[PDB]
Amino acid sequence: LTEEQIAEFKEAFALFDKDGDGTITTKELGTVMRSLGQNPTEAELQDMINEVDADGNGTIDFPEFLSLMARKMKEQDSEEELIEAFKVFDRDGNGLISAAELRHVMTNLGEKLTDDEVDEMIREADIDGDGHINYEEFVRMMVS
Ligand SMILES: [Ca+2]
Ligand SMILES: [Ca+2]
Ligand SMILES: [Ca+2]
Ligand SMILES: [Ca+2]
Repeated sequence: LTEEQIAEFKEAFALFDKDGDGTITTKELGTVMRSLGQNPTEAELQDMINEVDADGNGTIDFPEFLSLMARKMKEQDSEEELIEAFKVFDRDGNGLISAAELRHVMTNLGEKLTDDEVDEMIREADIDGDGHINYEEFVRMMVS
């Protein structure tokens, strides 16, 4: 949108575009993944380009990288938000929300819930049947 934001995205496009032609190819994408210790085969390189390549020419140009980056940054916010919210519920930092933790946070939000009502709410969200809410079960409830 602003000139500074465009500048910063051009700098990120530039580490992927190794030869400076304005396009990122499966081989340039590959050179980047290899430098980060991952060595993909030409097949999953192709799947990665296909996701971002909107005109079908087999490469990625700057408009197409800009759309990807922008969409990816809205998604990464939605995650940051859901991780923060889970972490306020998991008072002891063990990865699981228990009935006591949820009840304690609900009373601080203004809602005094009995053990039967809190148990109903855990039972609804619990998929693996341990009577706790893990992160997966939490995001799945934050939609559904
Ligand atoms: Ca290139
Ligand atoms: Ca393209
Ligand atoms: Ca916990
Ligand atoms: Ca569970």
